[PDB]
Amino acid sequence: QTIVQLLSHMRDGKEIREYLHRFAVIKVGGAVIQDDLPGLASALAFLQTVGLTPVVVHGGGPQLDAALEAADIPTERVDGLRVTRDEAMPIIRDTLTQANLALVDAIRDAGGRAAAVPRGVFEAHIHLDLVGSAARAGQAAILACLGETPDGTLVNINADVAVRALVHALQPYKVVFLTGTGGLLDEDGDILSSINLATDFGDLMQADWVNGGMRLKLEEIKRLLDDLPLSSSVSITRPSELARELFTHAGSGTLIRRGERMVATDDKSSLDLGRLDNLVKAAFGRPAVEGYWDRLRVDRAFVTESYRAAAITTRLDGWVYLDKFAVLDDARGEGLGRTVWNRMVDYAPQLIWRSRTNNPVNGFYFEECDGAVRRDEWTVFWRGEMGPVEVADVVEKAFALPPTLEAP
Amino acid sequence: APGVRQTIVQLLSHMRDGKEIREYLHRFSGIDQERFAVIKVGGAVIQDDLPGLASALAFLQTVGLTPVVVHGGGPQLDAALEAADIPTERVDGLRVTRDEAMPIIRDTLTQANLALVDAIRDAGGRAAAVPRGVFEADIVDADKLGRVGEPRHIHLDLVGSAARAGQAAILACLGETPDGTLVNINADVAVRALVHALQPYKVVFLTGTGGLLDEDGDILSSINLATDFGDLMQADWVNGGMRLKLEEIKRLLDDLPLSSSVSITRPSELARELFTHAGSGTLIRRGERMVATDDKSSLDLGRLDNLVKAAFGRPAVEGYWDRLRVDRAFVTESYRAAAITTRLDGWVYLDKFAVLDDARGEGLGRTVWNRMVDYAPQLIWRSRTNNPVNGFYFEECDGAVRRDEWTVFWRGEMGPVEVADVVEKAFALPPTLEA
Amino acid sequence: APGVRQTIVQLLSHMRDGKEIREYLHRFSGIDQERFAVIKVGGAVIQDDLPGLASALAFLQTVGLTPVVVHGGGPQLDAALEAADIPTERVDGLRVTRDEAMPIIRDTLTQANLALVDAIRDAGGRAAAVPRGVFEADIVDADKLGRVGEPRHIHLDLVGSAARAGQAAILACLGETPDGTLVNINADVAVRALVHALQPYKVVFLTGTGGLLDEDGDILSSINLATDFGDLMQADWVNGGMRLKLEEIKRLLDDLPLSSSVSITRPSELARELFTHAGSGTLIRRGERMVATDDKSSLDLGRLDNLVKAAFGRPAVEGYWDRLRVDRAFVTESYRAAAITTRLDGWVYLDKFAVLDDARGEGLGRTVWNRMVDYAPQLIWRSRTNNPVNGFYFEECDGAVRRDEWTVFWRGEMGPVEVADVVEKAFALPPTLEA
Amino acid sequence: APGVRQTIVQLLSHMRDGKEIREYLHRFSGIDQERFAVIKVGGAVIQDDLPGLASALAFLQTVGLTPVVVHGGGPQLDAALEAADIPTERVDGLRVTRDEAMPIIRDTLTQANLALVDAIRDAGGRAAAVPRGVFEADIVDADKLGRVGEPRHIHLDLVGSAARAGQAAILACLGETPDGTLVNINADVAVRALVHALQPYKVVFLTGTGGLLDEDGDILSSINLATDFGDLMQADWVNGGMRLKLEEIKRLLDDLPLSSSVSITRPSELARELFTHAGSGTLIRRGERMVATDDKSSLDLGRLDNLVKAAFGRPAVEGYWDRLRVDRAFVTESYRAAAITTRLDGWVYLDKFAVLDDARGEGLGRTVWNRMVDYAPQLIWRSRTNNPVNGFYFEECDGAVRRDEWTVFWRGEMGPVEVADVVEKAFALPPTLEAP
Ligand SMILES: CC(C)(COP(=O)(O)OP(=O)(O)OC[C@H]1O[C@@H](n2cnc3c(N)ncnc32)[C@H](O)[C@@H]1OP(=O)(O)O)[C@@H](O)C(=O)NCCC(=O)NCCS
Repeated sequence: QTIVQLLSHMRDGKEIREYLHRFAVIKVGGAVIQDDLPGLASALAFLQTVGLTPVVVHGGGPQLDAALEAADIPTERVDGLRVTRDEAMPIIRDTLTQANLALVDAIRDAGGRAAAVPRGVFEAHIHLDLVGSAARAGQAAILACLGETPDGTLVNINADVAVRALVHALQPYKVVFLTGTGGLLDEDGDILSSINLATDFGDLMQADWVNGGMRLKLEEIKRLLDDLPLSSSVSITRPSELARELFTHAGSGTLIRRGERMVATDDKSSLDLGRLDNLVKAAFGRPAVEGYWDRLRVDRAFVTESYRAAAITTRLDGWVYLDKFAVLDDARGEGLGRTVWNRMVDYAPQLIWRSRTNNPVNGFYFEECDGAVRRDEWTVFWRGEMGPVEVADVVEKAFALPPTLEAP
Repeated sequence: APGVRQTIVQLLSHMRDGKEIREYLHRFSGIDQERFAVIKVGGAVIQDDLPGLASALAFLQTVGLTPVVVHGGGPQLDAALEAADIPTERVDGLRVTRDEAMPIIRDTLTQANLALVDAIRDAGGRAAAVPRGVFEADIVDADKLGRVGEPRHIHLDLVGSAARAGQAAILACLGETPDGTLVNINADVAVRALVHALQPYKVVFLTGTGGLLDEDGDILSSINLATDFGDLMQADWVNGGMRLKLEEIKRLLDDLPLSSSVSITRPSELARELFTHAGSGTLIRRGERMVATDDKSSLDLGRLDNLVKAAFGRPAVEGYWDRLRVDRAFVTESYRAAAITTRLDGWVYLDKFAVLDDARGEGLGRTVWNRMVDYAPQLIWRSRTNNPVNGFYFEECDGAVRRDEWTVFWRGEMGPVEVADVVEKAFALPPTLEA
Repeated sequence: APGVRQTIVQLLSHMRDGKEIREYLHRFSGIDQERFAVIKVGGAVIQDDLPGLASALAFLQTVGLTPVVVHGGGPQLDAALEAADIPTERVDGLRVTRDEAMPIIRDTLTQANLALVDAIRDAGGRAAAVPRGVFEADIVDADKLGRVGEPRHIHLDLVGSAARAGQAAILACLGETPDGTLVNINADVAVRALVHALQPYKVVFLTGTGGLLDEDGDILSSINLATDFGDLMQADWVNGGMRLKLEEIKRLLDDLPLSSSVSITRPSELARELFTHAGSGTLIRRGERMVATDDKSSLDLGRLDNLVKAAFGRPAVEGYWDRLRVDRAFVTESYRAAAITTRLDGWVYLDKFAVLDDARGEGLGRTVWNRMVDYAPQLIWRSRTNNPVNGFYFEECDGAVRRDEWTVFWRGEMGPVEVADVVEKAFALPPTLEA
Repeated sequence: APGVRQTIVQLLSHMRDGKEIREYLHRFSGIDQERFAVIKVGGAVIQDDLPGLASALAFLQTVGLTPVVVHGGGPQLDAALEAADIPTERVDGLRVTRDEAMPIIRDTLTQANLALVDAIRDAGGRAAAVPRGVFEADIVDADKLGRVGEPRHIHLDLVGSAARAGQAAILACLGETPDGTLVNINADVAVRALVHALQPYKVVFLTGTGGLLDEDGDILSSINLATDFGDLMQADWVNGGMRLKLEEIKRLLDDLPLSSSVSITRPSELARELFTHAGSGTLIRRGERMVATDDKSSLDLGRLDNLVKAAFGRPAVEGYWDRLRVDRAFVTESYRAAAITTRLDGWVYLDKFAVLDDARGEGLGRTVWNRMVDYAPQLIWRSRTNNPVNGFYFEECDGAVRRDEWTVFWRGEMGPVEVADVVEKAFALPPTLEAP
């Protein structure tokens, strides 16, 4: 399993290489245990080989409400969320217990290791003993949504509350809701890929199209993400997408983060220049030249709370010019580089910049530019529309700008 | 998976007991999944010898077997329960358990469960925590014994699940009523019920003491219930507690096929008890009746002749059986062990003691030998110096004269000058076997 | 093994540069018996970059592959020698070993050999020391050269005793005359023989200089002998020192099937170089010839159209090949790579560039692309904004403009003013492929 | 290593011989794995029982023990030389191998080398081929003997490389001069050189007849050289071939630490030889000198009292050593084995036989006991009934009478009337050690 020095060659797995060299709570919408046991199983098995310890929470599918509403015991939603009855425990018990063991077997029959924990975790307060027991043997802990009081009586508990408590106690890296409808929908009703809570939670709540169902579905996901490190994330895909949505570039599911406060200012004195200076020296090979910060004339500075990512804009013959874009390695891990770049370009639809031709960020610049002139040491990029005449001239000035860092 | 199996194979086949062990393993393969062995172990063992316990169990499972383990936690919940200021009431049963005690009982038995699972994995084994989900019980006692339960059904689902994954199933004695209510099961009935649902080949009680003791304070090697059980209950020497364990083991064995057995040892001895004929600890079987007679005509001589031929290698000399006189014959019902006496100048003389390896290991050789010496308090016999059985005879003898080829033993406390002449006679006897 | 394969294939089971690695891992399970790879390593690369060398070498193991490694003396044989006596040199190179200079060679090659074998093991791999017993040599006029030998036979017994063991044969250039007399053999003479006997699919040279530089001074990523050799020998900026290595390399590759290749890079990049189409370092192959013509009557339009359809997921629209007015067409003689150029308002215009991945992997796309841009120092062209070749195109462009669907590129000394219009005509040209 | 070392031990713990094997492992758990054993295999064995040889070696290797194996393809080479011809010359004391015979001594040895390496791998073991590089040698008598060498230096680099990786180093007796001249090494001078260099714990000689023989034709189970060597060397029955082996084995052992030992055995019995204190082989130690004396004042009684306290669990009753009247005393230099004889109504009566467990396993209990019974052909003694040394006592007696607390044994030609008498007396004797 020494699969870590083998991938220090490729593309995006270097960020899985700096967490594989440094786990995942899954809520399963029960409407999918009956559905695709084998595929949901293939997912959790794969999840382990890439060093995530699945801790799965499952309820009943419609298969349980229908077994109930056919025994003449309609549970209904109890005008709360769920789980109301007395005559129902035997059925709930056995419908959950069979489903639980079904999964433990499937995961194994898809290569992964597992552990049936039908009972003894949730109270009515978490006992993680059986969980850690499984984690300690590299086992997926499949947990049924069956709970008990202190004295031992069986009570049915709410998956949402069990998930919360479990996420609080474990501090998982990743939280995953597997649903049949894999992703939140935007305004058009398309698949809303990325939510940055603390840089778009305020808009989202006020937003008209955000019905009360998502309105508090998100207020909850926030409570989860708030109770975790910033490195954590809540994915929302579905079984047959899990792989692509956990670290890689595709994931046709939603990816909520907590994100951090963003500084956008035009006042150089409001910025910690030494923190920025360390950010640049750490992000690039070498440090800023002597007097660089002293001489700097800020147009806009975009700097995330933790000073691990920043874009400093200046003015070049009136054209917005990007003077500095610096992201620490383990903050590109949490999307900060992107949050900063995005906010910056929202500000500057027309933008000029340059990069040393052998800089590794160039692919990204090329991806992002609307035009580019290449030369032996330097490439100038732009976005926004403009005339051959204009750009020619501003591109000439950009190439003539004196270096802002020393060394190779 | 590849390194383990393979290297245990071309392993032990170079070890001392390796042959004997492969042979027990290969046979024990009446797998039916979790039909190998139910092992009871008290909490006092999980508390006083956890490394040892775990190792012994880990060994079984790395050698092919899949023990289902059931554990108590007496010392554990005596401590944890006094610490939480809750008194115990041993009313007409073994202890009432009121609502206030449950949380403690649940957590203490769950802790101990996990400890034992974890320890097994640390020993290199594979083990599943199953503190709940197997015993469904009725709560028949509510006012009288609180929350104690009688196992009404055994759900083996989790046991079967673990076994398939090749894990030892570690079960605690917590049950669930039919409505989901948590319940305390006493370890005796819990074991009875599991043993009845699994019908295992082997039941094993792991104790710190490691065996039942005879009248002399020695470990009683084996018990043949078909012959020894009456005697053992109507015996003044057998303490009240051992009487109970005896009647309980009887109860268990009665509800199993004839091929099953109970063993009683300590963890450190578990392997030698399971995989040697020798054993170590007490072995208990339902067993077979045994015939004592003075009449040769009521004996199956071709059946015996086969026993004698297989026990020693070479056969009986021609005319041996139609000429044999016969003072007394003691023959186990299956003809796999027999003692035949004749008379030597007036003395009782053991002319044949023949036991097949498997019967030796079941303890029928012992059984035949004991009923024989009860008959013949004074006894003469001989044996080749090569006979590996000589160690046993020496333990059993009251005297011995060794020679290059033969060794005369005698039993019964007469003196050297009194047997001197019958010893000379026994030496001069003709071989009763060819080769 | 069961904890190695399917996890490395399951990572590649659906990703990026993993459609092509899983492709290389499959080809590479072809004749594992050690016709896989001879890997020559400079004497120096085992002082400077020993841990990186090891880990590179070990990765190949964890992935199935069993390279035969040959190592030199270099900085070792120099220092350790002169610390006693004055060395000399008579033959073209082949140092010289008087006779009493041998004992040092043996122990020093052995040291380095074991040092390498240990370092690989420490890094997680499997290596066998084969400091001797593979090269059988002849003495070359003793009185002038001493104890330096020419390979007469190659014994592969100890090399297959690793191939069978899954370890990586680490070979020292030590030999023995037909009468056991230890002898010194020369590095790449020894490689020549090893390659001749094993006929590797791959022959890799490791150096601190991660490859071969070109006119500008970049790592020249590939050499197609059929079309590049003369060009490179008759070359100016190819210093005589580079010419030794091409002669040698051509030599080795002529003694190999057309599917083989040489690879000269740095240990850190060896994997990129072996398991990706783009590699990382200098790849050399015997290759294959190509046509450069401006007559459209001389091309197989049927063949080009099947390659375009195989290169992109779609075929040219009806009547394209009909009305195509070639300026220049550059076609590799297998037709697995091609560049076709038309004339756009007086500009040279790259109209089609098509390479099957196979040909991409083996440097034929580069060959075709280079002659083309040498013919057209000033080119215009476009590509779909989401085409992976855009990476290559950017590395090769002097300027670009990107809209949502198309991207226009150019080479040459033009600024945005001189090309503004033709770029605009290029964005407006019609598709030449189906949906 | 620590990862596999744990599991292998857990298994072995619950084996009958788990203890001793566990103990070899811990001994060699670190960075001297090649100092476990040098194993010499006779030419025959590779010819006849290759498959068993291989399985033996592969057993040791599977438990974590890396032998350093040396072979000299004897018989199969003899024939190979009868093949190409020119085979005879045995001038001095060794064979003489001329320039003509070399190219094929090589190929034969180098060949068996691979077969053995490959058998071990097949049998589930791990093994490195080391046919050349280790033995450096000065060429002996250029003329009279030819291309033969006396080892001058031992290069252990390759061996350590093998050990370090957990492979058994398989070494052929091919030498080479400092001027790189391949040469033929004598197999026994080869082992001596290697043993000197590695300072192994075990030196094993695998043979097909596996085990040395005594006068009566029985396997000679152990030799304690400090006390046995001289006798063995002057005994009529000890022949010339065997005398030669003892001479050589004594040299090996005089140059190793005290804890080292030589085993001579059959491949099929290797495990039982190293890991039990049984086995069909002969065990040989440098051993321990031993007094036999009638002189109580020449003995360290304090030490004997401590021997007695460890052997049995209690010290002698007050006044025992003061009162003692020694008939004859056999005490081993280290006081870990002792037999003390007294006089019982004139009969020789063994009053003490005390042997610590380690001494027993070294064969010192046998050294003392055998010397003692040589001196007292007629002997009476007693022993508590629950004494585990009783099985051995029975194996040694000519008769025995058993009672509840005690059992009286005797050896010697003795009439019923006699025995009865002295036996009655021995049962009556008072206990010599304070009670349990
Ligand atoms: C900017 C220039 C390169 C031309 O392009 P353009 O017409 O301005 O179009 P743009 O590139 O500005 O707009 C598209 C771009 O922004 C983005 N974009 C537009 N809508 C988007 C959306 N809904 N979601 C995500 N990205 C979007 C794209 O990602 C794209 O660039 P990309 O291909 O690198 O991904 C220009 O420098 C040029 O030379 N034009 C000259 C003007 C003229 O009229 N010339 C005629 C002769 S004088």
